[PDB]
Formats: sequence, structure tokens, C-alpha cells
Amino acid sequence: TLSPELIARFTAIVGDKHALTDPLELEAYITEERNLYRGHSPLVLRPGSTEEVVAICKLANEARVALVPQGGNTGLVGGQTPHNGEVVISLKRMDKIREIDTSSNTITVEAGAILQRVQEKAAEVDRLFPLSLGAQGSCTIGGNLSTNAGGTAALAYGLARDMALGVEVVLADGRVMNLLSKLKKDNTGYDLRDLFIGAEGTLGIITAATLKLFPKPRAVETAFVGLQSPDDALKLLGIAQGEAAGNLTSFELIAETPLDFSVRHANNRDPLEARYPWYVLIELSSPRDDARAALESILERGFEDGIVVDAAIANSVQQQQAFWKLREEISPAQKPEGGSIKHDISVPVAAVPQFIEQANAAVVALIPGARPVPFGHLGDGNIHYNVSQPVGADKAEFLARWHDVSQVVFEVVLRLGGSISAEHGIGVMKRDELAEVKDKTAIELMRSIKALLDPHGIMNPGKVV
Amino acid sequence: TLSPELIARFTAIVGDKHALTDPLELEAYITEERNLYRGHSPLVLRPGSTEEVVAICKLANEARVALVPQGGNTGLVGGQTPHNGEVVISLKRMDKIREIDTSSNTITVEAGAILQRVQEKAAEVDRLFPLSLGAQGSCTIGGNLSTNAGGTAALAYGLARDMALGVEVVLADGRVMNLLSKLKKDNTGYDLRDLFIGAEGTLGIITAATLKLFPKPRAVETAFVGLQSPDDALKLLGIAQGEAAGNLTSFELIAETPLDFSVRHANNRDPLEARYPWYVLIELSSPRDDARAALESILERGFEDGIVVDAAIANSVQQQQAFWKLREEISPAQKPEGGSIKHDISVPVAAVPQFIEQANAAVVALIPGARPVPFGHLGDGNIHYNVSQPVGADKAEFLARWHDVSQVVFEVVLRLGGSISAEHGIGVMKRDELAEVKDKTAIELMRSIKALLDPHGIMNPGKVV
Ligand SMILES: Cc1cc2nc3c(=O)[nH]c(=O)nc-3n(C[C@H](O)[C@H](O)[C@H](O)COP(=O)(O)OP(=O)(O)OC[C@H]3O[C@@H](n4cnc5c(N)ncnc54)[C@H](O)[C@@H]3O)c2cc1C
Ligand SMILES: Cc1cc2nc3c(=O)[nH]c(=O)nc-3n(C[C@H](O)[C@H](O)[C@H](O)COP(=O)(O)OP(=O)(O)OC[C@H]3O[C@@H](n4cnc5c(N)ncnc54)[C@H](O)[C@@H]3O)c2cc1C
Repeated sequence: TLSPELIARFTAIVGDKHALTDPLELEAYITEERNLYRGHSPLVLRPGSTEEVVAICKLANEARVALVPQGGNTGLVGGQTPHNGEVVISLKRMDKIREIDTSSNTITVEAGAILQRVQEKAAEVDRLFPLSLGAQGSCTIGGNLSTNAGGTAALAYGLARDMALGVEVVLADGRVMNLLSKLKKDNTGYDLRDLFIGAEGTLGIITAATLKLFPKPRAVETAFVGLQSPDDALKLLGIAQGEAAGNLTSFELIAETPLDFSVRHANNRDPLEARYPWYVLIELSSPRDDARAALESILERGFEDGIVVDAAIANSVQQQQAFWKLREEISPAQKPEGGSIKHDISVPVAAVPQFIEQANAAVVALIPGARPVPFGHLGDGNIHYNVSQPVGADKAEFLARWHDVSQVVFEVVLRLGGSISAEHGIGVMKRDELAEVKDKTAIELMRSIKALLDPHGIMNPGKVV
Repeated sequence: TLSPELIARFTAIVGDKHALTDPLELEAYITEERNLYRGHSPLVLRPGSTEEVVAICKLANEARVALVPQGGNTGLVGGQTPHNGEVVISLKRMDKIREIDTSSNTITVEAGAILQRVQEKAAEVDRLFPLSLGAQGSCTIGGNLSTNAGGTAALAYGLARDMALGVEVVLADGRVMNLLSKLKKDNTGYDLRDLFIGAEGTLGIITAATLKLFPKPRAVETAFVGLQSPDDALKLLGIAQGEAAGNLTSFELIAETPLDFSVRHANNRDPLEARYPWYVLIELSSPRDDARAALESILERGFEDGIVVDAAIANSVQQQQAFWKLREEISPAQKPEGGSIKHDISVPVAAVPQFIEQANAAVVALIPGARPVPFGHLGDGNIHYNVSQPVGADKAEFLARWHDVSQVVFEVVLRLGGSISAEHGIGVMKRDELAEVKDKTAIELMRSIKALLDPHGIMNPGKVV
């Protein structure tokens, strides 16, 4: 394990109050929210500056001590978990918002800033930080950038990658690469920024970043739509895109089952008079007061084309929140319904109906009575493809089929040109599957860059590659 | 020079009709239209497939023959020019449009596809390819991605980088990295795509790419605005951004002098009743017919705030084209007015007024009577900062001060946090200056990545780093 000498020296760098070794305090860092993996660590460091992160890395690199960068600890692939006596480097104390430029429309923040607080400050100066996500209350900017987080609004605003203008990164050997910048155009050499975004802390530690700010929309309009098939929803998407372009900030495809779960278990209101096999939750966000006219125009063309069967446009803020509460509570609504085998994948937008149809048939053939629970962002091709246990089956016995379900789901994903990890990343969970599916040259380069940036293998080893 | 043996072997790969060695034929590849540099080469190859590009690279790598990738040959920093007997690898024959997916909104094209033809193909299927430059008719996709080209509408659509979904690249050692993808979400390993975008052919040869398609706007409105200062133009931008958001497709800042040249030397109509020291050419694009109301609302806030002095909204297509012709012809209208020291830089949007003010003063201090000709994309901070000679001065004596003007211009850029190369890139011209201004660690990594991807130094050597 880690020697007293090294513990003492790391402790001195950050101050003993910010150097945890007591198992009761370590408990919050060695495990995560979903209880997927349970790791072990002899030390958690909570540095308060890049200077301290540098001191930490130089020592770790010299003593061959493995480090695991961690932000909000909401990652779902064991990327931020110390599985093998590694020292955790939490960035929660580096949470300062350094500068907000409303003319350049930028915001500079430390890695540990909580996504929700950045959104709040953006809002306080009549601006929007559009990266909206599920774990907003506790996930951090450093985490968002390292995993390349993306949300429901991705179709309009892009991913974390699209939000970044600059980053400050400390490497394994202690060097600092400061590429903080407020520039929208800058073609001065290779793009190193994007290499760390999505790196899951395997190439270095992000200590700060400069992000884009956007205009705050003046009008937001929402609607629930009842349709017969995912294919009809895809035609509606075509209409929405052509009629709203950048103002279309949500287009969610929800199957009857997930909606039914949210209604019966999360105390939510069924939005339409009758039940439909498929639903779409559509939202428009505009700088002018013309969002409702666009929505109505989209719904009109959909009625005319016979793809929309019924629709309910929200008439108040309470009713909008009611619509979203239903969507946001699908996840927890699954728990009382039994075992759930979860997968977050993506395919070309055109291939979403094929994916659903193909996955469903394969999954039900594997486990008769299994209940697919699909819902997602049809506009960026990311579907949460979950399967709930057959009514009355044993939970433990059903969850044991996870891997068998993965094989089947991934074969459909791969034949459709999709991705085995759309948002969450690779970390430790999908490390093996990455080597099997990724382009051979691409994978060789990743290993070569890893070896170059972390020759001694102390920067979050055993993850991604 | 290059041996007959090797010339014969390269010739055999592509076929002798696509292997040029006659000096009259080489002339078009060893020099660019703006006579900045004049190189030399013993051979130009025009391969017709990725397989041939692989064959060329393997042979070049074995024999240690340097290669210079080239597309449209419109780059302005000497990147595509062979300065040392290198073999030119033109991609002009690989110009196939492979697939147009209007549901996924993607388009897969070969590296040699002319930008303008891609724009036209997108239009044929009621879609838009928003990347738009001045060399459109000659520049290729491979060129655009390699230089990370951007243009007038960057503030709304982004740069070439923002257009890219996947790329196919051939490395110096012949390996093919196929990252062609239609996926909008894919967190599967490191982002290698963006490493090559902006690499200027120094890290491999891009042979194909998957790009995004956008909705075709239904309405386009344009106005020419007269203001008293760049600072007032910046306040107007804030108003335009808040009121139009993503529908603001052009916000140009034009000083009186360039507008004066365009009117007097390009036969363009002066768009306003009186003359103003500063002008803004603003354009809005919308999927609905609400563009004119947004523009009129923008200009109304401008008049009320006292920042807009006069404004003319184009009332016909002929009038819109008249406005754009004036702006697009500022570049050639400088020629008859004497020597022109040109710089294409960027600073944070908030700093544009400070940059213009500071650069003008320093340039006039350097060369009394020199006439600054500044114009550009205020929304992304990219100013074409050119200086025309003093009236009556000697053209040669003036152009001899290019370097002196650069020292001064860059000092203003660097103190404001800007870039010495906003669009064109580094290539050979700014290779030494990059090493002086870029972050020290960043430059170390670029050299290590270069050494890793091109160990024998055959991939466009002596450029970028
Ligand atoms: C309820 C819930 C909803 C979620 N919804 C979404 C969603 O909608 N979209 C989505 O993309 N994800 C979602 N996630 C997962 C998402 O990846 C994480 O929530 C988030 O991106 C990680 O942020 P974090 O601060 O928790 O990072 P952590 O969990 O601490 O770390 C995640 C990875 O980033 C690395 N890392 C963290 N900080 C740094 C740093 N500063 N420098 C270098 N590496 C670092 C870690 O080493 C690890 O590899 C959700 C998770 C939960 C529990
Ligand atoms: C009149 C005029 C207006 C211009 N306006 C703009 C503008 O508004 N915005 C802007 O950004 N630029 C502008 N440019 C310059 C711009 O960079 C080029 O026009 C364009 O991006 C290069 O395309 P190309 O096909 O001609 O590439 P080339 O000039 O042939 O090559 C440029 C660089 O890319 C590399 N390269 C080319 N093809 C490949 C390949 N497939 N694989 C790997 N490397 C490759 C070359 O080695 C070289 O380093 C302008 C140029 C002119 C003459």
C-alpha cells in the first residue's frame, strides 16, 4: 500500500484538513451513486489550486503513485473510482468562477465548479449556459469536459466539447498547459484542447476552463405529441428541424411503457386523452416571442401528413413543468417495476426506428416477456435503451443476463453504424469492448498518445485504454 | 534530386496520366495566385483513391521522400507549397460526393470535393452546407478541414471543425484511420478527429470526411448600418445577439476607408445618404418569415440607445446582392490604392474596439500617413487588419516595412489575448512566431505528437512545427 512518507508529503502539499485517510471520510469517494463498483484508496486529496495539483503530480510521477482524478463522482463507468490503492485527486475545492465577460460571451471557471451553479451565474447576467444534464446538482465542469457530457438540448447547443473555448491542464510530469482563451477563431497549431475533453482524466488533470455563454431565450413553448411509431416521430423531427432550426431545443421520443411507469409510480399526469404507443416531447426556445407560432406550424404539418394523432401544447408554466416532470422521472419510475438492464447508445438519427425495432425483437427473443423501456433524444440519435424484467420474474436472475443483453444490443448498434457509449464514456466498464469495436489505427494512436502523455502510467491507469 | 527509380514507382501507382513532371504542368502546383512563395518539385501526383494514397505513403516513408498534401492550392501561409524538392500529393481527383443522408443530416465526401459543389449538392436536397469562404470555387473540403477554415457566418454555424462528424486519414506509414461517422453523440475513446483538423497536412492525408447538413433558411434579411465607433458597433452586436441568437448569420464591421475603396474602385453603390466613419453589414437568416421583424427590432433598440445613426434595409434581392458585392470586393479594391500590408488576426469580441484603436495609433506612429483598412467579423472577433500605403509613397519602400508592422500589430494582439492567425494558419510563414507566442507545454506536445505520427519527417515537413 501507500507508505507513511508519501502520505505525509501529499498531506503537506494540500494541508491535513484537505487530506483524508479515515475510512469513514473516504467512503464518499471510493463508491458512487449507482453502487456499480466498490473500490479502495489509502488517500483522498482536495487541492485548492493548480500550483498544488502540479506539486501533487510531480511527486506522484516520481514515486510511481497512481492518481484518480475525480469531480462530482457521478460518472457511471467506474472512471473516477480508485480500484487499486490509488490516490484520489478531488477537485471539489477548486470551484471559483473567475470571470464572466458578457460582451465576449465567455465564462472562466475552475474544474470543480458545479454545473448548476455555473448555469445560475450565467442566468444572473442575462445569459445561458446550455449544458443541462441529469446530475447538475453535483457534477462538475471538469467532469463534464473529461467525459464530454451531453444532454437533452444537445441537438441545439452541442456537447461539452462545443461549449469549450479553452482549458488549463496539469500533466503527469507536472507541466501546465494553459490554453485558456476567449477566442472563437484561433488557428495557431494543433488542437490539443479537444484531446483532453473526453479523455476521462487519463491524459491529465483539468484545473480550469473557459466556456461559451449564450443568449437567454425570451420564449419557451412545449408540447406532448401522440404518434403510432418511431418512424412517424422521425418524420415529425424533419418537420421540426426545417421549421425551427436552432430554436428546436428538445425532441424526445418516449415509448408508452416508460411514460406509463412515470404516471403510475412518480405521481405524474397522463398528458393526452387516450394512450399512444409512442410519444414525442417537443420544446422550442426563441429569443423573440414567436416560438408558439413555430410549434403550432410544426404540429399543423404533422397533422396534415397524418403523423401526429393528438397533441397538447402547454398553456402555463405549471403545465410545462408537469410535462417535464413526467420525462425527468422516468428513470426513478423504473425501480418499483423491477430489475432494469440499462444501456445508453447512439445510432444515426435516420436509423433510430430500425434500432428500436431490431433491439426489441432480439431482446424479447433472448428473454421472453422482457419489457423494453426505450426513450431518448431523437434529434441527436441517443436512445436510453433499457429493458425491465418480465412481470413476476426474479430480479437477481434477470440482472444476471446483463452481459447477454449487451451482446445483443451492441450487435444491433454496430450493424447500424452506432456507438456503444453515447454519453457516459468508457472508463473501466467498456474498456474491453472499446478495443474490439474501435478502428484499429485509431486505437493504436490512443495507446501511443497515452504512453506519451503518461509514460509512468500514474494518470488514472486501467481506464479507456 | 528525386531519382528516376522513385518517379517510376510513384507513377505506376497513380498511372502516368496522373503523374506530372513537365515544368509547364508543375507550374500550377509550385506557386499560389498571390505569388507569396515560389517553390520547386520534381513530381505532382493526383491519386484517385485512398488505396493509392496508402501506396504512395508507404513508398515515401521507406525511401524518405517528403510529401506535400495539396487540395485547391488557395492557402495563404505557404503550407501547400513544396519549398525543397518534395513530391506534391494533389487530392483534386478524389472529388466524389459519396452519400447524402437528409434524415441524419450528414454528407460524406472525398477530400478533393470543391466546397462550392458541396454547397450546391446540399441545396439540391433542400439543405444547407453553411461553410462559406472567398476561395469557395477552388478550395476543397480536405483543405478546409486541414486549415480549419472559417468565414463570415462563423458566429452562427461555426468553423470547419464544427462541421466535421468524422474523417478518414492516411498516415505517413500508410495506416488508414477511418473515423467516418454520422453520429452526433459518441464518447468512445479520445477525439483524434480534431487533431487532424487544423494540422495543415503535417500529421497525415485526409482522404474523406462526413460533414453536417443544416436546414435551408426560408428568409434572409440584410441591412447596412452607419455608426460613429467600433464600440457602438459592439453594443449593437449585443442587441443583435440577444434578439436573433442563432439566426444572426453576419455581423461585419467595415471602416470608412475600405468602403470608400470598394465604391470608387469596384463600381459599388454607396449604401447610405451620408458618409460614416464606421459601418456594420448585418444579415439574419431564419427558417420562418420572421427575419425582417427581428432586424427591425434590432435597429430600433440601436436608434433608441443612440448607437445607430442611419440604417438601410435591403428591400430586394438585387439590393442584398448590391450590399454583399461591396463587402466581398473590398479585397481587390485595395490593389489600385497602392501597397497593402495584410494581417488576419483575432481578439476577444469585447476587445475589438481596443484593438482597432490601439493598432491604428501604433501603425500611424510607425509610418505617418499610413492608411489603416480594417474590416471583419465582429461576432467572432476576426479583423482583417490591413494597412495601405500613404498617398504618394513608394510602393516597394512601403511593402519593405511588412515585418515592422507585424511586430507592432502582434504586440497589440498579444496584450489583448488574441491570435496571430485567426483563419489562414501557420504553415511556413508564421512557424517561427508560433514558437515564440504559443504556450510552452502546448508547443512541446505538438512536436511530440508530430514525431509520433511522422517519425521520418515526410508529412509536409518544415510547416507548423
Ligand atoms: C442521475 C444521473 C444523470 C446523469 N445524466 C447524464 C446526462 O444526461 N448526460 C451525460 O453525459 N452524463 C450524465 N450522467 C453521467 C455524467 O458523465 C456525469 O454525471 C458527469 O459527466 C461527470 O461529472 P463529474 O463531476 O461527476 O465527474 P466524475 O464522476 O468525478 O468523473 C468522471 C470522469 O471524469 C474524470 N474527471 C473528473 N474531473 C476531472 C478533472 N478535473 N480533470 C481530468 N479528469 C477529470 C474522472 O477521472 C472520470 O474519468 C448522469 C449521472 C447521473 C448519476
Ligand atoms: C481569395 C481567397 C479568400 C480566402 N478566404 C478565406 C476565408 O474567408 N477564411 C479562411 O479560413 N480562409 C480563406 N482563404 C484561405 C483558406 O485556408 C483556403 O482558401 C482553404 O482553406 C484551403 O483550401 P485548399 O483546398 O485550397 O487547401 P490548400 O491550399 O491546397 O492546402 C492548404 C493546407 O492544407 C493542407 N491540405 C490540403 N488538402 C489536404 C488533405 N486532404 N489532407 C491533409 N492536408 C491537406 C496543405 O498541405 C496545406 O497545409 C482564402 C484564400 C483566398 C485565395
